[PDB]
Amino acid sequence: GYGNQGGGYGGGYDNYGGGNYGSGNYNVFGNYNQQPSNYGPMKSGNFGGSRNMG
Amino acid sequence: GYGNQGGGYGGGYDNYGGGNYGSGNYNVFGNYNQQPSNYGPMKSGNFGGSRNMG
Amino acid sequence: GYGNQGGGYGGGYDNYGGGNYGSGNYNVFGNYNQQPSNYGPMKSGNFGGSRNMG
Amino acid sequence: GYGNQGGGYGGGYDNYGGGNYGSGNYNVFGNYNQQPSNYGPMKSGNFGGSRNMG
Amino acid sequence: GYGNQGGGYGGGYDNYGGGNYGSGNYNVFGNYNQQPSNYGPMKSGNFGGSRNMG
Amino acid sequence: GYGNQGGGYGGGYDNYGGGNYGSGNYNVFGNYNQQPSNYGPMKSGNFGGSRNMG
Amino acid sequence: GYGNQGGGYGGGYDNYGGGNYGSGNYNVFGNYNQQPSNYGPMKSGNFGGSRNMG
Amino acid sequence: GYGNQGGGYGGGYDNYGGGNYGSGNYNVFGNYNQQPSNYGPMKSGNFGGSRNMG
Amino acid sequence: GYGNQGGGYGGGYDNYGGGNYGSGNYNVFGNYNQQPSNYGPMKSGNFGGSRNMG
Amino acid sequence: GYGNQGGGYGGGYDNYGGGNYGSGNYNVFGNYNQQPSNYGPMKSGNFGGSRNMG
Repeated sequence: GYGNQGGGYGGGYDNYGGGNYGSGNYNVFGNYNQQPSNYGPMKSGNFGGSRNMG
Repeated sequence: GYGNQGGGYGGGYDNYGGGNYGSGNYNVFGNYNQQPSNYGPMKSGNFGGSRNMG
Repeated sequence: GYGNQGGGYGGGYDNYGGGNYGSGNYNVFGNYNQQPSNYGPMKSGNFGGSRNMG
Repeated sequence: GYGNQGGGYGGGYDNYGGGNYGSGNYNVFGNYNQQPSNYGPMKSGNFGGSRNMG
Repeated sequence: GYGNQGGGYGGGYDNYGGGNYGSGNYNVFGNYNQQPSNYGPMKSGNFGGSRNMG
Repeated sequence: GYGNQGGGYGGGYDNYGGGNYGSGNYNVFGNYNQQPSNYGPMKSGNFGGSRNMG
Repeated sequence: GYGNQGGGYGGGYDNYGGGNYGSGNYNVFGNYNQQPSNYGPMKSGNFGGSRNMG
Repeated sequence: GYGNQGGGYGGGYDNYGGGNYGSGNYNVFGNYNQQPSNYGPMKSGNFGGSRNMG
Repeated sequence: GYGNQGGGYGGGYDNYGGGNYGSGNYNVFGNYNQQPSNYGPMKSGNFGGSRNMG
Repeated sequence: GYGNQGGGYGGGYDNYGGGNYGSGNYNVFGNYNQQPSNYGPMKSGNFGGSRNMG
């Protein structure tokens, strides 16, 4: 792994979004159980005209 | 793995979106169980006219 | 792992969003249990015209 | 791990957001239990036109 | 681990947000128990046009 | 409607089971909704050698 | 409506089970909602060798 | 409506079980809501060798 | 409505179980709300060899 | 409404169980609210060999 050299803008190894959302659970249930899960909107990156050049 | 050299804009190894959404679960259920899951909208990247050049 | 060299903007290894959201749980339930979970909107990155150049 | 060299802006290994949100729990329940969890909006990064250049 | 060298702005290894929010709990319950948890909005980073250049 | 007259056992207008199980709902949903329903075993009547004569 | 007259056992208008289980709901939802419902076992009547004669 | 006249046992208009279990709700939800409901076992009537004759 | 006349046992208009369990609610929610409800076992009637004759 | 006349046991209009359990609520919520409710076991009637005859 070696980073960027150069560029008109700043080259970066930017991690915007990632990870585990409701993963790797170990559930052992008996009879009448309830387990709901809501994961809201994910916005990862550049929004609203960001990282713009003049 | 070697990064970008150059460019008019900044070359980068940008990770915008990724990961595990409701994966790798181990579920053992008995009889009358309920397990709902909602994953909201995923927006990964550049939006709203971002990373634009003048 | 080696960082960026140079760029018109500041090249960085910026981690904006990540992690575990409701992951790796060990749940052992009996009969009539309830376990809801809400994860609100995730905004990771640059918003509102940020990191702009003049 | 080696940091950035240079850039038009300050290259940094900035960690904006991360961590464990409701992860790694060990729950053993009997009969009629209730365990809700709400995680509010997550804003990680640069907002409101921040880190801008003149 | 080696810090940044230089930049137009101050390169730093700034940790804005992180940690464990409701993680690693060991819960053993019997019959009719209740355990709700609310985690408010998380704002980590630069807001309100901060870290701007003249 | 007139009840029974007589019998070796007691004649009765016994209602053992009945009613509405998940009926007459008015549901108006938008986009990504979830609504599961489990109705457990129904036992209506005489069980375990009941209402027996000597 | 007139009750029973007579019998070897007591004639009765016994209502053992009935009613509305999750009926007549008016639900108006938007986007990502979750509404599970579990109704446990229903036992209505005479069990365990009850109402027996000698 | 007229009650029973007579019988070897006591004729009665016994109501053992009934009513509304999670019925007639008016729910107006927006976006990411959760509403689980568990109704435990219903036992209505005569159990364990009750109302027996010698 | 007229009560029982007579019987070997006491004829009665005994109401053992009834009523509204989580019914007739008016819920107006916005965004990320949680409302669980557990109703325990219902035992209505005669149990354990009750109302027996010698 | 007229009560019982006679019987081997005492005829009565005994109300053992009834009422409203979590009914008729008016809830107006905003954003991230939590409202759990547990209703324990209901035992209404005659238990443990009660109202027996010699």
